[PDB]
Amino acid sequence: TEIIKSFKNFILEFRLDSQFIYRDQLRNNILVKNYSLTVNMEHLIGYNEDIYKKLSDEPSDIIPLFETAITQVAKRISILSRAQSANSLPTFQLILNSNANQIPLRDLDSEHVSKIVRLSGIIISTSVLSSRATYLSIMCRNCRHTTSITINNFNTGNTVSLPRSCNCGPDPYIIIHESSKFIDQQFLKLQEIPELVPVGEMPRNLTMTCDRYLTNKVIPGTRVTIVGIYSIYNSKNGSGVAIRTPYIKILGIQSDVTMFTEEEEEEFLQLSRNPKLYEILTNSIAPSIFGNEDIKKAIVCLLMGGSKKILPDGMRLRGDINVLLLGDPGTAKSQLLKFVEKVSPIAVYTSGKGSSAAGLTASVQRDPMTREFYLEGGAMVLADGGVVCIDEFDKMRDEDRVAIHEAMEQQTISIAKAGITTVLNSRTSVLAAANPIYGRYDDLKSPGDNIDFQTTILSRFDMIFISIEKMKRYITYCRLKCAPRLSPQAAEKLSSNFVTIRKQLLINELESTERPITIRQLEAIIRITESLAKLELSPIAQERHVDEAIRLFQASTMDAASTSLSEIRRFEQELKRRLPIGWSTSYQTLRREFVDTHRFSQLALDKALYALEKHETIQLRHQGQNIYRSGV
Amino acid sequence: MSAALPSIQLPVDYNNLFNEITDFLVTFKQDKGPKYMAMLQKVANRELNSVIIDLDDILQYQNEKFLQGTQADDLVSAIQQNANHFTELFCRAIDNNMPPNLTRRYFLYFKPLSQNCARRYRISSKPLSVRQIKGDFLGQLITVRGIITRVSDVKPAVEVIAYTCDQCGYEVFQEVNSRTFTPLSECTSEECSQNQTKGQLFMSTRASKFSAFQECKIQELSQQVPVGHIPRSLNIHVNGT
Amino acid sequence: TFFAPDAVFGDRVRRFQEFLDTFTSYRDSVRSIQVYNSNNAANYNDDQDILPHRIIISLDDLREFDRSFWSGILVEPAYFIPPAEKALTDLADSMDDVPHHPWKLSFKGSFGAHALSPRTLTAQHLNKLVSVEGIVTKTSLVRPKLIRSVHYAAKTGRFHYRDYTDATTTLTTRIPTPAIYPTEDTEGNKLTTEYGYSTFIDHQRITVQEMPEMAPAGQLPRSIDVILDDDLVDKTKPGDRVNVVGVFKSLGAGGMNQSNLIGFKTLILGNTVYPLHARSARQMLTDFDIRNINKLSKKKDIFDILSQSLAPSIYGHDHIKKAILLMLMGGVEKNLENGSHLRGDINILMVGDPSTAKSQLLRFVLNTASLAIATTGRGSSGVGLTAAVTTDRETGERRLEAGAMVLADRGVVCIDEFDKMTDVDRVAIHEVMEQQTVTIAKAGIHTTLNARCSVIAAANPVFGQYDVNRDPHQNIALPDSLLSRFDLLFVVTDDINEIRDRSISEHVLRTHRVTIPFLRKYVQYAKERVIPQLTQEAINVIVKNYTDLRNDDNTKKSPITARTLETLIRLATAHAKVRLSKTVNKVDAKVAANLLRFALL
Repeated sequence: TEIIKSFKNFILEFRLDSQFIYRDQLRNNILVKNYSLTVNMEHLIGYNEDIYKKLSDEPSDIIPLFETAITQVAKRISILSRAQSANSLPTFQLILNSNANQIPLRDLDSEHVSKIVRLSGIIISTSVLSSRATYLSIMCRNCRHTTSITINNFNTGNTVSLPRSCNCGPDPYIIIHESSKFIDQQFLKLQEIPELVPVGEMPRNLTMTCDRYLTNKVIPGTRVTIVGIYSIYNSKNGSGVAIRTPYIKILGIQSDVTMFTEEEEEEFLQLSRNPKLYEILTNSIAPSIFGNEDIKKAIVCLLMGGSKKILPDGMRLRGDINVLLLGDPGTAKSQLLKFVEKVSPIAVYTSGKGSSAAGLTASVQRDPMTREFYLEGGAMVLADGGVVCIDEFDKMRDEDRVAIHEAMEQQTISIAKAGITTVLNSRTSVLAAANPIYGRYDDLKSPGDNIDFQTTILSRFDMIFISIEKMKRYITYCRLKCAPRLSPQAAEKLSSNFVTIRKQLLINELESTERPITIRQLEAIIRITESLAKLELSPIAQERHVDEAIRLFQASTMDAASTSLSEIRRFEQELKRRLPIGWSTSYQTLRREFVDTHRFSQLALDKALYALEKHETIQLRHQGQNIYRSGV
Repeated sequence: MSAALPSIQLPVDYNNLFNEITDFLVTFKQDKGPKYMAMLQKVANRELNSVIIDLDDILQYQNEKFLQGTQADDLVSAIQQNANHFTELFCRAIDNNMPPNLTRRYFLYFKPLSQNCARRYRISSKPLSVRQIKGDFLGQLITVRGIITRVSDVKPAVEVIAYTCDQCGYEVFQEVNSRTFTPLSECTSEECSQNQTKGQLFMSTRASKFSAFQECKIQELSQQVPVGHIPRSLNIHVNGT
Repeated sequence: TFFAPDAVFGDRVRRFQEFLDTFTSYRDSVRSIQVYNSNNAANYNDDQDILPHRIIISLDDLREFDRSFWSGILVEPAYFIPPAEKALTDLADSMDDVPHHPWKLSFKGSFGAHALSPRTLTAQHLNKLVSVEGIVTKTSLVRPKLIRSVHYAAKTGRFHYRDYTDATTTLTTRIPTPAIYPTEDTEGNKLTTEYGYSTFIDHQRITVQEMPEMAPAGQLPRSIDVILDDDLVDKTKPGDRVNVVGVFKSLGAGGMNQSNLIGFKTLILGNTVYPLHARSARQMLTDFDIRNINKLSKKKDIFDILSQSLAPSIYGHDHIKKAILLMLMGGVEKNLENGSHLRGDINILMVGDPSTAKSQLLRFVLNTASLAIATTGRGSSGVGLTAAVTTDRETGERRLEAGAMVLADRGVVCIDEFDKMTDVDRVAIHEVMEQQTVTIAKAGIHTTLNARCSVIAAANPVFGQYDVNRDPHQNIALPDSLLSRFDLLFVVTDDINEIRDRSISEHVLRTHRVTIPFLRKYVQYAKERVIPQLTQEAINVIVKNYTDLRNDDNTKKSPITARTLETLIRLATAHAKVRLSKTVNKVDAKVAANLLRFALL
């Protein structure tokens, strides 16, 4: 006791020039009715040393004395305010955030228990609000005797239960939920760093608990730095003998290693001097993979990132794009995926459909305990701000496929489910290796048309076709360090290119050649050049630096290369002037006509038809409904 | 126990009323035999299955009994207010006087007053909208007007179930509700009770009380429908005659 | 006799005597209620030969009258409330005693501490009297709920009583006592139950989101349900915007009861629960901004500049840009006297090959849009629909969970992959769009609800890029009154020109390396102030145009309807709003003409 008076003087006497902060901050939080206060514990060790260590030693005791020392002034301020000029005051909640000593999540001693600990991770599933009656008034039914139970700190023990005694017995005691004050158990579960460094193992994760002003502040997937209390709950053996599952009481939380040795920067800058740097780089990636050079470099410009522009309005251009490895096996793509997965600083290889238990996308899973919700996580939620590796991309569930196509453009996924509307960000960049269908004929077939009925997927996809442990560090280095920017001369060069492109290409499309040119394609080229200038690390682009990109993308175009009046003349004239009921005229009769006109391909047939239902020939709607599986 | 499930006195007094019932009943005037007597024998001749009650002749019975006192207790205001009891109790009042509920054989219906009788001056019938219907009218006798939808195929519904101990003899009368029931077994026979061996009972269909209900849902006349919203619907109970 | 009167209760009631005697205003008000009932009672009896019992109470009085009763009810509604309602029922009995119920109170206020919104709520606010505002969904479908029990006992005659205290009964909770259904009295005499003696009350419970408007930048919404019964039941539709006075209940055991996480289902009771009006931002224009508007309003060329302000990123489509603007504005709204309302707002539609940014733009729309929801293809369920949330949630009152359009009423609905969406929906859309309202009979709550939201939609060319040369129809691919219904239909083309392309790529590159903030500001004030009304100045021009339109166009193209005309109307009125003109002008007409032409050609 009366150390509280030291906390009252700490709230008051402690002053940084020119202004004592906590007095003001409190005065507002009450004015805001925040019933909350934020402490930097380091600042306390600054003002009062002994109290600080006193705290870090055994906070379980002290924290409440803080809270009282606060509410004691809070009453004074409260009255001085309410009276000039215009109870019931609860014990405030203080959020203490220290940036000082991180702990590796993989590394926690049993000596940290019931002591203040700061460490960080990625929140997988932010669990799920509950009601904590921390003050609860009780009544004996027969005895009519009344009581109140107040539980200050708890795991999820469950900590406390009702008494058994008021004949009157068994437990007569009856909860009056009138007089009880309930708090929110978030029960977030903190997962460690996924990219590093179990690397052989499923990474370990921790259970957290968040009350009152600490609830709901974070969407899971948000990297955060927790100040919390290492603690343990017995729970129920899933264990033994005597093992107690630890857990972290979290107070408070500071939401969001980039630091490296000088020598790393040095050797970096040395490599930066390399003229063959891009070339030798292109040599580093695919030691085993023979060739696939366009692909080889493509990975490179991919990892380098690209232009990210938040420039007003909130419209934020993104980087960097997408990669399509699709093709027949023997291309090594599946392995290469593993490879980049290695090289990429933060990478998640998920081929699916998602796998196995992991939702391919950020998913909402109720913490079954505490109920309410927690982010179930997904590939993207975890891979955000990094690489995302997808295979069998054609095999993916439609449900997530949408969210893909959406987030891919927006980098943001929005989850409206139930009481949670949050929109979450995936800065992840996706590279996809599809398996094309039926083989070389798909190239003989229109280069597109392979994806669902919708090449739209392809429209979204931009590119369609050293120890490397250091290169990781370098990749990080260049990535964080420099934001390149573009040269006007190159810019106009590009204008000429694309004009020749859409121009010559439309001139090619005058014949309705089945195949494209997107402004998106242009921007892709852009982000490519930015990627290479960031490979050069230069804040500024070079026109030649672009000239490369132009040709490379021209190869991707080559990959892209490999009659509506006629087909609709056929189909429409058929329907219209042949069998209006359509009866007798179905898949047989078209099979005859087109068979006898030698223009039928089943894909072409169903393509013109799906076009007709899809152009809403509602007669084609109608015929589909009937004549189709009516058959003829 | 007292102080649990309290009693509360109300202006309602059934004792005198039931008497009043017996008085108006078949001892009636306006309609040589009094209407209820003769009608009652026509039923007693076995010819007439259901009995339609009318409150207007009750209104007349009261103006007879008002004037021409002594002042007699008001049944109408009590009937429409409860009327549920009034059914069964009225039934008993009748069952005595003829030219238990198990052997009745007759159905009792009532006809509300609008009317010129309202104009007497004397509510029970105000034809109403389902909108106009408030959940506070529950238990009230009400008259309404609306569009018949649904209007169902009568099916026999059983009231009470008769099993016979055949050891203890007697009978087992199980009333039944809602959709389903579980048939009783052993014997509840007071003689089969406390015996070392209870009789076994099996139902007899000839004995039990069954009824053909007939179902309907009714919709707002839709002219009555408020400007907005949509016309409401309502279920209705009908059985026997 | 119960637990016998407590001078706690006694003094609480007694203390609440002088009030309401002072202020006596209520003293006669109740009498008014009684009077009304009496008169209606005479109408039923004599002619063929009703009102609720709650009376509002302004909390302003207490502070002056009783600061401690003020503070007490606010804090301890549990204690203060019931004795007060008692006092009320008593005085009520006093007013007219002779002829032969809760007699509740609204508790007006004068709020509050205790003024908080559904986002910021509990744990201290737990079990205090609260006022929260927000939208109405998921609503509820009322169920009648029963009260007090009555039983006849033969041969003993007599009668019984029983009562039932809901978890929702009172507000602040209580040690619950299950009473089940009284029967078979002890001594073993059976109890014949009686209705019409046994009282009942209708029941309803609805959910309340935090005010969409006031919602934060972006996040998950946090809503709370409240129970409403009898009188309180049914007053408002899902999608209504309202502020509710009711206590915060913790009700229910939170799992400590059954020994074998989440806890303590909590809810708001009633109570006052006022429906409130809101437009169809926030914002703060101070002095300076409003001035800035004012000066700028004079600028003759301002409109084009505006039309430009939208597309930092987008070349061209200034026609379109202008269009969007007009969408934001929207030709006021007209509800004729005792007759249907003229739709003010306009529905827009765009058609072209992808990369048209059509997707992209829509975002930009959503941005400064001031609400509203965006929808993409399918999409659904129900879109704007309440789904008639089954079952109940809570109490037996089956919820109506207000959907997009209802929620988007007053607001901008973005329809993406509009072609993709199911005709099943489209049928409804016909109603929503034109009829301007939604109607729900489903099971169920039979009501028609109003979603006034404006509409834009983007949908792919029927198949491939073929839109360009394709016939004006069948390029369409979504007949028909659909086509009619969108006030605006825009065909964009991706066809290439090298000169044009250069022009693009310049802008493009530059991008990689009239302030919109002021925009929405300029918008809101314009919105609330002021309506241009209309002027015969233009009327001629318009008719001239329209006749020219049906006339020459039906040869040229189609469809031209009265719809076309109305669209013109809304168009002009908006343009005046852009002009800020309190009147319509013939110039604005020339504009709407130009645009409509562009639409046609």
